Amino acid sequence: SGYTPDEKLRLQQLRELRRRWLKDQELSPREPVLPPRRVWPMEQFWNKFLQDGAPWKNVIYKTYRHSIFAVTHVLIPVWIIHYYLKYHVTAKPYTVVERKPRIFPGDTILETGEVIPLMKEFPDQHH
Amino acid sequence: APPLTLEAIKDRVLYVLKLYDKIDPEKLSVNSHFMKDLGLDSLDQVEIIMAMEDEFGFEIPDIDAEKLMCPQEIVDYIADKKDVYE
Amino acid sequence: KRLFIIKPSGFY
Amino acid sequence: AYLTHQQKVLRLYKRALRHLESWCVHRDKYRYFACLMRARFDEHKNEKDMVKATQLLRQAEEEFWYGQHPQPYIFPESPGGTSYERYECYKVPEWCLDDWHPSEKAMYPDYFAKREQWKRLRRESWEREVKQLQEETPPGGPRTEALPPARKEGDLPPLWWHIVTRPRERPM
Amino acid sequence: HAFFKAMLFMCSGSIIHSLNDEQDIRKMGGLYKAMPFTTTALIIGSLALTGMPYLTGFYSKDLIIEAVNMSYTNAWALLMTLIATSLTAAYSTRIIFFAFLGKPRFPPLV
Amino acid sequence: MNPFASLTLTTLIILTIPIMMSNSNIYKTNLYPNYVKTTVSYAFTLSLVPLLMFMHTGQEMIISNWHWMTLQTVELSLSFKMDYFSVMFIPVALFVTWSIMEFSMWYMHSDPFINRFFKYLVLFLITMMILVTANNLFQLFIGWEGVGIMSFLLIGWWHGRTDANT
Amino acid sequence: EPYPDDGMGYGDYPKLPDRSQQERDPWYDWDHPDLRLNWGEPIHWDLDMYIRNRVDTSPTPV
Amino acid sequence: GAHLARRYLGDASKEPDPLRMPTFPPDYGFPERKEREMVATQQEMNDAQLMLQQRDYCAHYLIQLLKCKRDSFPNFLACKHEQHDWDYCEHLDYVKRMKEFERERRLLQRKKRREQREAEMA
Amino acid sequence: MLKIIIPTTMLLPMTWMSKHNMIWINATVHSLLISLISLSLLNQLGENSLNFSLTFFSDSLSAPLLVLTTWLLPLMLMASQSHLSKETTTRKKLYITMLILLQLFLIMTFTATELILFYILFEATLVPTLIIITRWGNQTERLNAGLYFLFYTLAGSLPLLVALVYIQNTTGSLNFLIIHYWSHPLSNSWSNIFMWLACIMAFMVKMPLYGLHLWLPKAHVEAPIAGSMVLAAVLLKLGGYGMMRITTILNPLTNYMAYPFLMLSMWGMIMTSSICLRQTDLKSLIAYSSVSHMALVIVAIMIQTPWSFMGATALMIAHGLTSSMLFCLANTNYERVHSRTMILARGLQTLLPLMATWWLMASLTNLALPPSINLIGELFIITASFSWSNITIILMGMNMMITALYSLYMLITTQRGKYTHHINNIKASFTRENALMALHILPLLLLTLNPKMILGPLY
Amino acid sequence: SKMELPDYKQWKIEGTPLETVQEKLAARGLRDPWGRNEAWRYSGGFANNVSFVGALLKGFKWGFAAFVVAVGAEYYLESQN
Amino acid sequence: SFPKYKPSRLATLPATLDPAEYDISPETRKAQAERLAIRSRLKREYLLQYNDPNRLGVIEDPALIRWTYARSANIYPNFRPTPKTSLLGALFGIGPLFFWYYVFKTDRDKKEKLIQEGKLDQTFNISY
Amino acid sequence: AGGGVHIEPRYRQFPQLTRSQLIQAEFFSATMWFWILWRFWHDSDAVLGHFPYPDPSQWTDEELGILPDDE
Repeated sequence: SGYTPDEKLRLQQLRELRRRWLKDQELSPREPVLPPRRVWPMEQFWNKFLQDGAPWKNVIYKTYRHSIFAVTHVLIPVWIIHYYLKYHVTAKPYTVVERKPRIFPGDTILETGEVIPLMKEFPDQHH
Repeated sequence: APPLTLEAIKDRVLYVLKLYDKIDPEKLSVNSHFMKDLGLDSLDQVEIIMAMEDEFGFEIPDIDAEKLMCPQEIVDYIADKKDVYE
Repeated sequence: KRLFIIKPSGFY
Repeated sequence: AYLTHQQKVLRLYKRALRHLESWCVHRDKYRYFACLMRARFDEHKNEKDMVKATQLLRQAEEEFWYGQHPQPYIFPESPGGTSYERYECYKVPEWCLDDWHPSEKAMYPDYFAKREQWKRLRRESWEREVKQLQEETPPGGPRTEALPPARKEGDLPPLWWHIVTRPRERPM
Repeated sequence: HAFFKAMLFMCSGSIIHSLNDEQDIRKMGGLYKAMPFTTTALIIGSLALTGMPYLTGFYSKDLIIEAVNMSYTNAWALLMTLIATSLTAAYSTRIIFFAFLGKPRFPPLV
Repeated sequence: MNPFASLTLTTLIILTIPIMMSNSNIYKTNLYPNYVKTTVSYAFTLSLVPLLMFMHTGQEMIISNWHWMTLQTVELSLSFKMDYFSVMFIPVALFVTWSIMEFSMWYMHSDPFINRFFKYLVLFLITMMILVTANNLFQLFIGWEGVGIMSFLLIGWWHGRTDANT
Repeated sequence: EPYPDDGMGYGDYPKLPDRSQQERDPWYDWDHPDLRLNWGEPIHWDLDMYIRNRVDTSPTPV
Repeated sequence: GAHLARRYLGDASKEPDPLRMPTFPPDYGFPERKEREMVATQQEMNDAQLMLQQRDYCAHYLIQLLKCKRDSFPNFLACKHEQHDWDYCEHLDYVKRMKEFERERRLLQRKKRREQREAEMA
Repeated sequence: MLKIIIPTTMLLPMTWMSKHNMIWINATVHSLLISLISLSLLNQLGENSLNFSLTFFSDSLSAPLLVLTTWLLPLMLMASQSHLSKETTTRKKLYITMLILLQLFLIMTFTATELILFYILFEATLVPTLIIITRWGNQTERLNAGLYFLFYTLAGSLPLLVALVYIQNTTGSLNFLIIHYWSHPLSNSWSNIFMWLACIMAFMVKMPLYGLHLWLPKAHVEAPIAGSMVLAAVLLKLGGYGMMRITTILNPLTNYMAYPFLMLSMWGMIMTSSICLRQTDLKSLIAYSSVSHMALVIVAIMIQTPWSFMGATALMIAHGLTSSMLFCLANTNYERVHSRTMILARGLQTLLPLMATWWLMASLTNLALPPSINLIGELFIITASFSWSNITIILMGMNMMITALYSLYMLITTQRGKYTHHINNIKASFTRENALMALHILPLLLLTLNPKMILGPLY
Repeated sequence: SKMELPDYKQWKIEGTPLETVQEKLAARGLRDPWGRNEAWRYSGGFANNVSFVGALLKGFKWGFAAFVVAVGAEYYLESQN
Repeated sequence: SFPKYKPSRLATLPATLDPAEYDISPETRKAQAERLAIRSRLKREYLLQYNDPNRLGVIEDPALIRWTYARSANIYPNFRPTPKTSLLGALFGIGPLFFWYYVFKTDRDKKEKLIQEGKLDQTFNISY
Repeated sequence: AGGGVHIEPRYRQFPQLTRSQLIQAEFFSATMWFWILWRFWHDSDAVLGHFPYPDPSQWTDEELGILPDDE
């Protein structure tokens, strides 16, 4: 039939307490207080250059980011992998074995220089 | 997603009620008892609760819904469940 | 509005 | 302890309407068949003796079980929904704040001052609410899981701490 | 299949996010115009799934049906794969009809 | 030697770099999801060259770089099969997960552990690449089971929910 | 009601209805909300098999 | 197709068995029966690395198509005459298989006819 | 072996002569130093064994076990010093003395060139182990656990003593090398059948064989954490090592004498994996999982193939590390909630994140996820069993399925879900506990890079 | 912001399927009292949706126009040959 | 009516289909009230310890300890060798062992017979 | 609300739309339809088949090797 007076009173008291608790969960402007940190020279050039963030500065910031990423994530790893394969892995037999290229009639072999003979004359089916 | 204020809950609760043909909009109040002031029965109250559930997109359990005899108790319930303090 | 998030100690 | 006849009729009304809504989908069709269903419930609204009213309820429940939607619509955050109990992995209890390192706390001075205020509140009010529970619980112990409001100025409703300080629905 | 299936799941996720984690198609509806790009994407993805000619799914799935019809196969398996080919169009229709066509069935706070 | 082998390997190695970096400093900041999405896009772009070489002449190879152990007469080595299936599936999967990561940067934006979510996505991608390029059954099993456990951890992403764990 | 005394070692442990935890009321305020258990109340002998991660006995439409 | 109904819900002894046909000698009623000619040599098929199932009687068109595909890269649109030549050769091969199936059926029906007429008189 | 044995012996005077508060520091430092020295035993030869003296030798089977023992001692010391913080100085020194005595006995057991010396050293391990369990265990059930462990082991071991002295009287030697080089085929008679049973049953009950295993749950559960660590990690392996040594005189009798044991272990791995699915005690579940892995080791030793022996060696090493890790992980929660009941403390990942990560690693290793050495051992044994009979793949696949189920079930129930509301004493993980898990897990994964170090002498 | 809700006085079932439902019910004596709660779902920019074939044919007119231009351009290129 | 729902062990009878919910006697009402009173007493006892500011640790639960004791340590004190227990022990302990022994022994005898006559090919089986 | 309020939520009304989303959806649906039309114009054979299906019944017994029933 609805709340009893006791239920209504206790609910409103718990409601007041809960609303005070939830308001108390809000952070202050100072909060959170951060501890001191150091800035490296590589990023020290960016708080003096990218402090404006101009469209021509955004392009160069993305260029620096992308070039550093490219060298450190593509060029150095590909260097190490190419070195590894070229001078260690392929220094042992059958490590890298490549399926030989298909050879067709007419073809000229690079190594020897021979010309593959052309196929015999087709029986000449006409569409 | 936008937050929920006490005034928004009260406004939408009254909104749904004003679109119920069994309630008089010019007599509807946040303190109007659905049974006494508005003359409804508890089947109308069940329908009012389902309208609130569809309006706010969540379910009010039947043990708790049967006690919401007033629009103000409805907004209080939604505010408690949604942790709105305003 | 920012709220305090309750989490366990991450320090250790 | 138990559900009254009115309560059971109302629960069935709500459940049958929701499964009707799951079947109908479109709002006009649901409105039409919902008014028809309400007419069905209004047919025996004033029944003299409760024996045949209870028999009507039994028949209605058997019909509901036969005709229920195998997958009714479920509100996402309600039990059985797709977002049901999705946010338990973020609901850290409030006692974990005490085990924070002193350097974690120093980032939040105002919050932990307010927390000390709440802790002092809880510590102070505890004894006079155990007292009220003793003075209100009849011999033999409690008969219902209900709890009293605070009855005099300055007191807090007993066993309020974990209700008032419970984790938010979207904590982290 | 990778392309249009992943894209279809992202379209579903776009709908779900826009509808406050609602995932029931019964509470969807009218999103053809409210989500124009999600609609275009989902329609194209479902057309690719159902083997619409010269879309991505046409260059594998259509040839697959051609090969299964032409092979020395279990007759029942052939019939079942053809019937399932009808049913995939059926469930793409279900998705489009309930999520995008018709009238809004989601809560009023758009 | 032939750029095909180096490029096919480098496509796989670049995937693992954000995993090693997942404890340095970027993993604690909000730039980690974009970082891993960017390495996935770069890995996709790199993997096109093996695809193009196969498209031109059908370049295929098996690479056995590292010997792991010999069991009497059975030699178990890290062997990658860079055949049509591998060099065609790798670009497709990398493209799809590139799109998925960009999508997750919006869909999972409010997830408090979005960095760990993206890390799990990269881990699954790495295990699937191992599965796909494996030239022997043990390596394939490694990919298989790593894929399975990544699926376990990502299905039960919201671990406070009973149905997700189930 | 105890289990029947048939030499299987049940003793006096109560034989509760063989109902899964998924069949418990989800809208009630359990002391253990996930397990749907209340403190001090008798635990079914088969609790670790009837948890919601496991065997479900729930009534079905068909 | 209609052959499936004719064999299953009919007389299968009048219909060819796809596993066992041809069961009539290829020179029966086929005087001057000419053996099919191969163009592509086994070695040419080997170094073209044709898939074994691709090494059929039309494989020279396949080899021409493969060579032109390699020599047209990256123009994946060119080399379209070659694909049609290979496809038409394969189509002619398939009509040959249909012809063999129909010859099998029209010889089985005639076998039944001949034995039936012989048994008619005695 | 004296450059290993004597430093270990020197741990006792150093422990007893050190300050009251330098006990753990000194013992940990110098046991880690001894473990560093033991690594040089991994330099093995392809054909011969490392035959130092007339009384000690080392090969690829015993060197990883020696390294495991010397490594386990410091981890023991880190695990113990928490629950023994309130103890007296003399009693802490006595506990350390027991651990040192156990390590010294194990070191000499794994290198003894003679079978009777191996017997005495392997029996000597009972005394400090029993003392640890019964004196420093927590519950009243530690006494019955001690009695079970003692008398199961001794009922196994005494017939082995009789068989060993009979073999010495008839063959003239119990020297391992002489026993191998002068090997006689074992005829089919009741005399030889019972000689086989006497030679095998002690190692059978030690592993333990399913049906002879009822001491292990009691002992591994009731023991203090260091006791559980050693019991699961090195003491079970005494049965496998001894069985590998002594099966060289049991052929071809092992061809048909192994059938009851093969059946027992193949079905009991299923049985005990299923038991884990229903264990309500976390430590008991971890104890019961040891029975299944040891059943796999039993099968591998009983089928007598190079691949089976390689797999059994790798599996013993991997199980030692993983089971000790799991016991330590359970003990960290026990020291917080003072209970071993598994569903008591749930949802721990949102309170102890890095400890949840350690739990996930331990579960994954117990899963035998490739390419871990757990998986290497299990897979090698499975392949050898498949060769032995193809039908073995049904049971072993069932077992790996059930193992996955119970491992991930333990992970989910302890770490996932919602935290327990009334448990408000889950303090943050100490540096010591995290270091304990890290020192369990890091060498396990590093072994994947050099798997031949644990593949035994048949590699 | 404040999110001022629209005036509820505008919601009417007239001209929607809700009015058809109301007409059906009144013939039986019943009456739908929540009709104005659904009225927004049939009004404004939601008051017109496409059919299934129309939905599938999104962009067909412009695609066809582009196709015609392309076909004519290819015919001119052929004339250049 | 409508087609009946038949309850099962794994798909039980729903409460709304249970006839006992519709024939409620006054003594049933008193039983329900007593159940509510027991539940409220347990709830109050738990909530008093739970909300105590000066409690640290775990609220020990006698029901949990009783459950864990009954499942481990109370079983053998209350086990009796009866025809049911003995039949079940023989069937589940000894039955699978001899079943698997028969299966494996038959398989290996067939294998060995094949090997003796060389009817089993092992052309590339050099790893065992 | 907060930061990023480009699309202000509406109550019981059709949502606010931007030109870019409508233009892109229209362009890409038009692109799919143009691709289908252009490919159908150039590759009708992929839908209708390239070569006629022969009719076995029209084959002469001499072209098929079926002798009259008296040989």
